[PDB]
Amino acid sequence: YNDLRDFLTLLEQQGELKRITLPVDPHLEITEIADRTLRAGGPALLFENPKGYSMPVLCNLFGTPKRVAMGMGQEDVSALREVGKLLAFLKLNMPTKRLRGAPCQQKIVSGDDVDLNRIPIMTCWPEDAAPLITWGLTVTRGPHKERQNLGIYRQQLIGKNKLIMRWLSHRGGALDYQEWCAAHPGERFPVSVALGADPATILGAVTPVPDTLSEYAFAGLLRGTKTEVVKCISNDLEVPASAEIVLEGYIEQGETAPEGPYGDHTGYYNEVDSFPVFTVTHITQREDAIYHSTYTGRPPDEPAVLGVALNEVFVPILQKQFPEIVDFYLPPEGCSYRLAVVTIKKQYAGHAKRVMMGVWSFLRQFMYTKFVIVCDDDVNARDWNDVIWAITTRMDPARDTVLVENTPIDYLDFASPVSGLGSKMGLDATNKWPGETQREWGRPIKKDPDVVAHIDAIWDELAIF
Amino acid sequence: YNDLRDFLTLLEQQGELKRITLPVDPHLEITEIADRTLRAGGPALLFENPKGYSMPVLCNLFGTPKRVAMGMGQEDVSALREVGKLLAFLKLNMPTKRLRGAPCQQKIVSGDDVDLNRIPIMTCWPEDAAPLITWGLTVTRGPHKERQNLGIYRQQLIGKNKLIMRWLSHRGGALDYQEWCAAHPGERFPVSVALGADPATILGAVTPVPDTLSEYAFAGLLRGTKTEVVKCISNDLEVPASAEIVLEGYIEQGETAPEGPYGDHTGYYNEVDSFPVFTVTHITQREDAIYHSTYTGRPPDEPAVLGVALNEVFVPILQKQFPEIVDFYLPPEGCSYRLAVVTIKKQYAGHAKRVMMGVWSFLRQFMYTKFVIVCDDDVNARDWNDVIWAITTRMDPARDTVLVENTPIDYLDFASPVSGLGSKMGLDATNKWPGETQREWGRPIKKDPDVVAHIDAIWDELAIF
Ligand SMILES: Cc1cc2c3c(c1C)C(C)(C)CC=[N+]3c1c([nH]c(=O)[nH]c1=O)N2C[C@H](O)[C@H](O)[C@H](O)COP(=O)(O)O
Ligand SMILES: Cc1cc2c3c(c1C)C(C)(C)CC=[N+]3c1c([nH]c(=O)[nH]c1=O)N2C[C@H](O)[C@H](O)[C@H](O)COP(=O)(O)O
Ligand SMILES: [Mn+2]
Ligand SMILES: [Mn+2]
Ligand code: NA
Ligand code: NA
Repeated sequence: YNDLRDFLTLLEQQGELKRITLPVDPHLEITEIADRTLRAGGPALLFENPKGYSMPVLCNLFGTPKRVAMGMGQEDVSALREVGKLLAFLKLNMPTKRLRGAPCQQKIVSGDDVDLNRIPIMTCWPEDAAPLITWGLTVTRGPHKERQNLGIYRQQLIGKNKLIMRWLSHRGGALDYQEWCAAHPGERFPVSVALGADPATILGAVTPVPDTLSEYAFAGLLRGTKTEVVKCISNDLEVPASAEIVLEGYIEQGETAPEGPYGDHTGYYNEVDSFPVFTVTHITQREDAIYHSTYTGRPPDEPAVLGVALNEVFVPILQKQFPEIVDFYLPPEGCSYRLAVVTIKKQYAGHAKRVMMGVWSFLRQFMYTKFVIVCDDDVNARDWNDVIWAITTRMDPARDTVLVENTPIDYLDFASPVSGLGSKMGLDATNKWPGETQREWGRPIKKDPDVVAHIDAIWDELAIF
Repeated sequence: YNDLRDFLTLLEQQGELKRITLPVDPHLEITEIADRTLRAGGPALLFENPKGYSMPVLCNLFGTPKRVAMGMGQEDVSALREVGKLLAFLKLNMPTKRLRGAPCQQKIVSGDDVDLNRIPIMTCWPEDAAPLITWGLTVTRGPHKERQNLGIYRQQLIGKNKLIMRWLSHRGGALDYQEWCAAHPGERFPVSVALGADPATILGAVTPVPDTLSEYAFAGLLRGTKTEVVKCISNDLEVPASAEIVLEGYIEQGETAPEGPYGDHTGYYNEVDSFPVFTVTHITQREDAIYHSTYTGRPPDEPAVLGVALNEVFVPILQKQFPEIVDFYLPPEGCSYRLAVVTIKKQYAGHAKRVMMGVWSFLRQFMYTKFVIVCDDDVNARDWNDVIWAITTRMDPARDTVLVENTPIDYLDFASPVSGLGSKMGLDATNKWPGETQREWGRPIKKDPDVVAHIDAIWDELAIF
């Protein structure tokens, strides 16, 4: 049973983990180092000597797509499509195996002894309001079913034992809380947060499984074995037995705090807003605990890289519905969800428009995607040289652009005319068939596949780089 | 095992079948009578004395939605949603049970003895080219899989032993033929057509199951028992053992004939066009054979009524994908597929636009639907009094209308600017939320559910009608 430490050893053996012994400040400096590292596609980083703390800080864990694949037990990034077919089928799944004891409860501190200032919580960007917890798996139950939701919600430090719980309203945690308030007026909402669980559990948290299903069950499928958990000390929620640190407590109904500003995955600061306060009554941890953290900012960042790997999971699901789709890609540069490029085997005049409408309606992850570019299958969706070529040689802008107004848009997207509402643009860059054009369309240059294959074979021997 | 005769007895016992003993001409007159009957919601009709023939003609079999439900073994039309959930799951299924002999091969005629003029084939409308077979289950195999497709394709009489096979190019039969031609150049394509099978087999033929699956297998699920078949005499295709009449033969590669004009479900004539010729080498039938027929024309007609019952099947499938959908209805007046009304529990600004795009992209049956009206759940989608009310009180036409151009359109829709290509219109008639409008929206009048329930209870006793 691989916990997180086993994963770090695996990475270190493969030159995918680097230990920093120099003094480095959790205030701003770690983010700067990790940002350079990620942008050059370097290793995961373990800062063994954070200025002013004894607990090492692990970050950039999932800063390459390879390391996301490795964290699901697979060799490479193409294996992620198979986990996508699996995800199709859930739309008996395996419960958790509850241990009687666990390393994450070796050292326990509670009540007045709780001090989150002892943890090397990072400050990411210069005008961020305060230190911010960024890799917490938040565990909740609602009042109406047994299912335990795991989510990643950022958490601002506001006291020795107070965090802000910044879940957006469509998240599992926020729905569970909202229902608890209606169904049990005035009663404290139990909550627990696990830091540094095994990678299958972490990636399971972030994969959008149904709300009906526990993210613990999915992680079991990725792992091949049941997720090992332990009952929390102060509530009936279960947390991963291998966790490095666990926070337990509750949300007092009505209690809220102004959150942020914080730099966001779009590369801008979110302005201040109110969210629930999470009161921390217990902090449990391993001997030798490692603090797992990250940051978001201008893309690409670790979330963006996670998001590119998880898009591979969705390709199969889309292809099941739309078998004409050859590839489907959401570039990191587009803030991970705002632009999609789709390639198809076009079969009839107008086909591109059906595909756009499918991207905008089929799955909710893409409901808010404001640019969609559709191309033929001779275009590599992942290369702007091909995509721009297609746009500039197969479109007449006014004929081939679809605009739709008053559509749902992310409420934090300041570029839309009104919060929550905006337009979308679809670019039909497919070759135009009779009916779509009265001109003689051009015959595109295709490569000889035998020449390509021969050059693949002798490429290393050629030794050009 | 209910064959068709058992179904007719069931109908007759319930006042849903009427026998006509007066002389009535298959040329034009039967259509006129059936049209009046259907438009007044009357029974199925068995003309025992067709002028100039000895074989009775059965028509308007499925001219009420009730009779469609009855033909699936169910009591009423609401049960069709359950067959819809079933249809969701197929996306072991049961093979056919092959009998050693069958009533449909009691009287056999072949080669030079084949005369389709002995059958009371109907002429539907005054300017139709020729008599037309309208309720044939066409059975085919492709060369690449075992699966037997059943489809209903209209067939013009052009000789003693020649029919035109008018399958549109996306039908199972037409794809099977097309592949046969590529895979076995110049070889005759075996084909067989069953007239008057049991109602589960007929409705199975017309339900859009996957191309992967045999329509015979679905009929088995509707029935509860395997579809009983018999091997054809002249090929390896299987036809329903209970069939009243079966035509066997082949399509000679390259041989085509000008088809029509024929009046169509839109209420207009299709102009002439070429289709493959089906050469009939055998005609098998029961003692006492009954000829099953119908017509299409200005809606509503039997196809339209079939189509309304089968839309009930799709509601669940749509709801699985889009749980906000409360109801989804394609009125017969809109030529059965050209306009849809959808009602939703609206949950956010812009929601109607996601739903429109789903209707236009999720299922292929609705890819060609050119008007979509979206309303809230206080509107009965099936009552133009509600729908027009919603349109006229909740829309500003220019703000709330979505137009999209150069989308796929049915090639026979003469109203589009170019064959196969046209625009679509979505009307967002939902209540507008903040963001969508800066005005104070109106509070709609809701009825007291206790008053409604009380009036349901005393309604018969009130005896107003
Ligand atoms: C990986 C990751 C995902 C974050 C995230 C972060 C990371 C590292 C941070 C901490 C660096 C900064 C932004 N975080 C938030 C977030 N979702 C959210 O509602 N609030 C957030 O603050 N997301 C997304 C959220 O965790 C995922 O969408 C989950 O799949 C939601 O699960 P649920 O649908 O069960 O609630
Ligand atoms: C019930 C019914 C369906 C007709 C039909 C008729 C009826 C009575 C007629 C005979 C009265 C006049 C129009 N017919 C045609 C037709 N489809 C087609 O390609 N050509 C047709 O001529 N349809 C539709 C076709 O039979 C159904 O769409 C099948 O589900 C197609 O099956 P497939 O997808 O397996 O080919
Ligand atoms: Mn979840
Ligand atoms: Mn079929
Ligand atoms: Na989650
Ligand atoms: Na069919």
